[PDB]
Amino acid sequence: SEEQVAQDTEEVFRSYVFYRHQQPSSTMGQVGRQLAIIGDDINRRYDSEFQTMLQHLQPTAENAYEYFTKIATSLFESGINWGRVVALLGFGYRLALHVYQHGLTGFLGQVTRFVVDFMLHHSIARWIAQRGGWVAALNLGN
Amino acid sequence: LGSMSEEQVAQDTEEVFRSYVFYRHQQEQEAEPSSTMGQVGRQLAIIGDDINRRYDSEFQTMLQHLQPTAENAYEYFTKIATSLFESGINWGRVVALLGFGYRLALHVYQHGLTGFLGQVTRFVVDFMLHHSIARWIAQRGGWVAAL
Amino acid sequence: RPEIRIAQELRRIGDEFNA
Amino acid sequence: MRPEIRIAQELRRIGDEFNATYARR
Ligand SMILES: [Br-]
Ligand SMILES: [Br-]
Repeated sequence: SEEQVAQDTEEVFRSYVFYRHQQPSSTMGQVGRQLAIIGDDINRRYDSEFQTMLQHLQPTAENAYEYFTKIATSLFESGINWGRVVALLGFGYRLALHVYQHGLTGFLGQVTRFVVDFMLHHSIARWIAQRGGWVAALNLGN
Repeated sequence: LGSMSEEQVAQDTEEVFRSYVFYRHQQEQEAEPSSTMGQVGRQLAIIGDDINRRYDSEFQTMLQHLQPTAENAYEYFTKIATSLFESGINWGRVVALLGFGYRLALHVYQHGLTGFLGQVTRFVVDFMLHHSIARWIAQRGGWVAAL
Repeated sequence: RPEIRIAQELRRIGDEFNA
Repeated sequence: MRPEIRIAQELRRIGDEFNATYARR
């Protein structure tokens, strides 16, 4: 009984994100579309305040599950109802996009280290060093 | 006293590449300067943007067939850059390296979004399973009750 | 704590809707 | 061809083109 709900949760949540961002040939997909319409309306009034709390929480891809778990735990600790369940999806959608967007500078830093690591060991930095360093690049013209 | 070492170029590359990506992105945004290394990045970002508007379309297709994921991105970037400098090094090939690294980054980043959504989907499923949420929904008539 | 302030609002926004 | 080789072949072609006109003698 539970496992049936769990398996359906994947399909429902997928359609929820699919239509939330937009603002699906299945019965579960229609549930996601209905929830995405409601979730978008609630998101239009109280999103601004959560933008700040997400700034201080600073969720990264590493600790995202840890923070999502105890946050959702406190959400349903005093009871469960259809309203609180919908809010869980709204939070998961926002937590997903937030951690993804704010991780770009984090991903660029890793890519920056790949280039630096490459230039060190493949004589690229030495070649630049002999031409005067990076300041020499300013002489590229005509 | 002294000379430009390898490590000195390496440390500067971080600041140069950062400024390069910042101004490359800034120009792709509108199309929709303190330190000296930061200015080198801006000058290169100006050059890289012209080379991009001319040759970006072909690399969009070549990146599709390459299919770089977050896993093999480093692998593909390594051997691609190795073949780039195998026959020599010049400022032009260095400029091309930054342009490719920037595009390969954004490409792998954008196409990795659906992968991250799957992980969050497991977070939702994982929570509902063990925190009696699935038990509550199954007893309330299942997911069909939402309609 | 941030987690507390965040989850405390989801429950207020969840209960405010279902009512 | 393979994308790894075609990409590296084009970066090399584009870089050398840049060098031939903007790398002062
Ligand atoms: Br050469
Ligand atoms: Br190809």
